[PDB]
Amino acid sequence: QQINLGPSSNPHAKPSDFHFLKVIGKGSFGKVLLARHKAEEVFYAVKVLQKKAILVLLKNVKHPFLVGLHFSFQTADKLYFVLDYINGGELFYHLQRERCFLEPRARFYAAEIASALGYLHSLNIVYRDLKPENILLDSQGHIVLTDFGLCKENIEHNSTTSTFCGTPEYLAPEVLHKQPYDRTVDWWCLGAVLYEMLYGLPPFYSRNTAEMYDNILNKPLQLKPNITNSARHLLEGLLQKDRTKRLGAKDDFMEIKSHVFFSLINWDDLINKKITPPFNPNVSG
Ligand SMILES: O=C(O)c1ccc(-c2c[nH]c3ncc(-c4ccccc4)cc23)cc1
Repeated sequence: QQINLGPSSNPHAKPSDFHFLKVIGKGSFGKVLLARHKAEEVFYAVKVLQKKAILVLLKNVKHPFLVGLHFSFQTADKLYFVLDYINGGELFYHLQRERCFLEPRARFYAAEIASALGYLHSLNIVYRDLKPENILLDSQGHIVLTDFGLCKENIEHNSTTSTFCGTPEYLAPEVLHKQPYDRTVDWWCLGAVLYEMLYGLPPFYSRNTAEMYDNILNKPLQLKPNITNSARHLLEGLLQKDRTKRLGAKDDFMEIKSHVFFSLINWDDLINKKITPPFNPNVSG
């Protein structure tokens, strides 16, 4: 009954190695807990998924902007995954406190997310459902995305939706049409994150969920005149409804990488964290 977890697997690790403090959060499946390793005396985030949710399950990818996986293990009923505890706060918590970001700062976060997505696509992996709840900052103020390689397609999601005030997600037109997830959905999500970073609300927003779905599919893009033309151009490109016309359809990350909005970004410097972040979270750990 032992599930194959991959190279990260730990035959020696048991739950009794961990002090479990509180519930950190919940994605689309399972739960995440704050845990202090009894012996090691350090803090981790342990995702715990129940075996009665699986209908190669884990394919971890290392990258400077993807949350690090330390090891994984299992019991009779549950699977456990030990991750870095990221204490710089959720990106959108900082956005909340500020209403919106200036473009240079928004650009920096968008660039880090873009590089991780572009890296993932090169290894033939698609993010699928990038959401604000997935976007954290580390102690230094660099972006950390919470996906660590779990196969979403093989795990049963818990996803009903409310008519008013749903879970914050960026559903692309093609996702609503329930068409295969490909690399161009990730670019729609990038554009939506960038849109929200600039305007303080997701694009096509409505209090009513159905209205929002309606707006995503049928309402033309609304770009108020408070951003530079390069920002406008990028958002017009990334938030195309037709994914065959969308920025990234023909050359993927190279189209975003070479876009005028990111002209001031040295992509080698960024990926290697040589650019001092535009904001320092008021903590260290
Ligand atoms: O798949 C998922 O739902 C998932 C997988 C990993 C995480 C996660 C890994 N490390 C973390 N560190 C901190 C926090 C955190 C701390 C305070 C407030 C909110 C989040 C979350 C994580 C989260 C979700």
